[PDB]
Amino acid sequence: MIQRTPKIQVYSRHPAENGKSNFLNCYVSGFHPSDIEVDLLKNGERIEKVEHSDLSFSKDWSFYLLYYTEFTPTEKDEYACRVNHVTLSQPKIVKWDRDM
Amino acid sequence: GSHSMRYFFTSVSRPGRGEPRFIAVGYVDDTQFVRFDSDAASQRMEPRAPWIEQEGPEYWDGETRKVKAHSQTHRVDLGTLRGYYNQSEAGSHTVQRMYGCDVGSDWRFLRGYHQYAYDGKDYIALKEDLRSWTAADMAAQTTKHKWEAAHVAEQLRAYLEGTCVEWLRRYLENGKETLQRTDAPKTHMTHHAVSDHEATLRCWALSFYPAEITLTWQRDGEDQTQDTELVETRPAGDGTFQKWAAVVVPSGQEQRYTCHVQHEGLPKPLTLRWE
Amino acid sequence: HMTEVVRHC
Amino acid sequence: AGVAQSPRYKIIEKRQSVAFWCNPISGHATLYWYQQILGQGPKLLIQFQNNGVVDDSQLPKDRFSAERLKGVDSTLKIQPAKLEDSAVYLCASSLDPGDTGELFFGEGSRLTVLEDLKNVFPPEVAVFEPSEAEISHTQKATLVCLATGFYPDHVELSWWVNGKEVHSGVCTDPQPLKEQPALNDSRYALSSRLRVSATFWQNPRNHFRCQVQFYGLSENDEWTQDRAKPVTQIVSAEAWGRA
Amino acid sequence: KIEQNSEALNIQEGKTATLTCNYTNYSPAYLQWYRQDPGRGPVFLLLIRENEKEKRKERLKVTFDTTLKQSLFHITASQPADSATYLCALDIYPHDMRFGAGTRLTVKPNIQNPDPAVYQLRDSKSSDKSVCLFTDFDSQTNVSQSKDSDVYITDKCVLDMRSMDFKSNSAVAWSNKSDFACANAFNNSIIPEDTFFPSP
Repeated sequence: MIQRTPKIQVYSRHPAENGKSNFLNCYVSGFHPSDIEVDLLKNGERIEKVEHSDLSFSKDWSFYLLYYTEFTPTEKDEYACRVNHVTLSQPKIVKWDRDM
Repeated sequence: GSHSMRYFFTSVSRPGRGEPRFIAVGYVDDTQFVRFDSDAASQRMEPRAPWIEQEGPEYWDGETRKVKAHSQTHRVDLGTLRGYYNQSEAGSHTVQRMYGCDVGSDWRFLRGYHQYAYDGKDYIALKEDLRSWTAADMAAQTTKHKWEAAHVAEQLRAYLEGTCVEWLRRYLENGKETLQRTDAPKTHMTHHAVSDHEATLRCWALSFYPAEITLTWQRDGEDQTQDTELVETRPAGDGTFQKWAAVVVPSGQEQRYTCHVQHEGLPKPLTLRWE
Repeated sequence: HMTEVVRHC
Repeated sequence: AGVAQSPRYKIIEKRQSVAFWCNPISGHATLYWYQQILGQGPKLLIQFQNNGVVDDSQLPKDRFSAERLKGVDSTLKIQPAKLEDSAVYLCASSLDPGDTGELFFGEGSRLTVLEDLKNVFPPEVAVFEPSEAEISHTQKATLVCLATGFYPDHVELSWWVNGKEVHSGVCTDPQPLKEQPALNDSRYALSSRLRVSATFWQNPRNHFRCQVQFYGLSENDEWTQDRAKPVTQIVSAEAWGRA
Repeated sequence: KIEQNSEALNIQEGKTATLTCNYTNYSPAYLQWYRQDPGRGPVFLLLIRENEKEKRKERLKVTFDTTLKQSLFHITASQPADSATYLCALDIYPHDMRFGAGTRLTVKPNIQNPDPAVYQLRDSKSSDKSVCLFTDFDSQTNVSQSKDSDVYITDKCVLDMRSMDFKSNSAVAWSNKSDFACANAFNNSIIPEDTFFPSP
């Protein structure tokens, strides 16, 4: 019974520009098994209207989800993706970086 | 460009929490077009692409009856494999299944595949010639014998070489709007100075479809592969894809390095220097 | 249009 | 060596309970319960693969229930039994569906659900010697047996010549006829024929016996008509040769 | 989505029986045929896959037409012992074996040389009834119920006198009215004209 830890990418759909409406994506991939927590974070708090994609898997049976929610990036705002899996002792927090 | 329709089935058991959760999803190339979710309300196979709402109720009844068949197979198989492996019904276990068919540029059949997996590892799989199985375990041999005795291979092939590629043609023909498009990447290069000595060259490719794309770096002309980073192709959300490749370089030598982008939406490859 | 050929283990 | 089913026949009143036991072919993982109504074909009730359930969406969980527990034999309960439940209940075991996916059925468990046990009465048996006018026309001598006035249709009739059961030269009616064919709780009657040679019938040391087995009530059912409890029994009638 | 068999067939000895089974809105990959006798218990017979066509065993000839959605079952050189009901069964994935209804076959015997007669059987000293017996006619003759409510008549039936290669038809009539007699109790039926009535 194999377990693999996820691959979190936090990014925007369109090239982010301050004040203009966009989409914040958290692409979770490479993990196994499927039970996984994924929340999106504005500054510290948790965003509520956050929907995801449908559960599918890669050629090696690793799962991949895409969580996403509408957002408008500000200069003084900080976004992040919080993920907990069965393979993480402490929940991993990747923050959102614009040019990466 | 070539094309492929695939179906991905996942079934995760829930001890004490009732029946196992079942989720099936279907793809044409990289675009998802149907789904099912045993915890969802409708108990019925839903569409997920406009060009598949074109179907009458004769079809949606079918993919709902068929997907309920897959569902109640994986439902039994979890209990079967638990006995095959002499495990207790206390841990949650995961069954996956995958099948589909590929075609060429001429939309002629090219290759099929069907394969099963238990708890993240291989279990059984149709051989590439679609006429016999490869069991990955001693337990999977029992399945192999069972299915050799029922001629399952001769019937998944019939579906794979026939019905599968026909409906793929139908699917491509119905959604020639979307599935046959070729969105080329909107490429650029950014430059991030790490210290006084090194500087990061990031080469982006945004908003493209299909997602098989190739990023490469070349110092002085011949391939550079040391000191590089390469993130996995990621879905944008709008049905396009994003991918970048970085390389760390000494100060002043930025022009020696060139990023090369290859896509089916590109006539000849793009090349980018720093400027 | 997925298959109808699904069998047990 | 055989799929075992209990009981052969079972009479119960409405609102009662009844449980059928079945033991499958040794080593068969898949077991089925099927219901078969008077004339129709078998319709599945519940289907097991080992100790788990494959298909029971057809199983009316209002009353029916069944489980295999051990993954071997299973039992099918009806709490409570409706009058529409009178039927044959078939158990079957199969291996993997494929070149050897044949199904293996038991003898069946004949359920009969009644308004009240007031009408259940055992048969009367009597044989009639061959025609002395026939034995001289042909060279054969045919006996006839009559199973009259029994209810429900739970009868097995057999012919026994000189202590041994016989089959050659026997017809029994494929189905019984009622004595008041329009009546609702009507009482049944059946007939049978045993034919032998004339020289055989004319030998007086030869003993012929028609035997009707009746399947009535178990001891748990209570009879309070004071007119002899109609239980599972045997009613016979005999004759010896006549020179 | 249904499964239609035949509706009550019957033939003569020697002639081959054809039983049909049509299904709609299905796709099986396996057909099976069963034989159930009065007295319960289906017993398996043949089993034909979709890519095969025609499978023979003994006198059994079964076919499976994938595109016609139909299976045909043949008993050749039919015997009267073959008379029973016959069940069709499909195998729908994953393991749903669904059954059709019955086609009941009855193979009427080749009555070699007819001998129509109505005999009176000696009364039992222990019952009130009197019994006449109609026997030894060929299967063409049909036997009807009686118009009297107090006169009972059973349908005809075959008699395998195996020991001496002999089969014969027979049908029984009993009643206890004093004015009842053999000479016309089966007189609500088309009796062979030369049917013998014995004399006391």
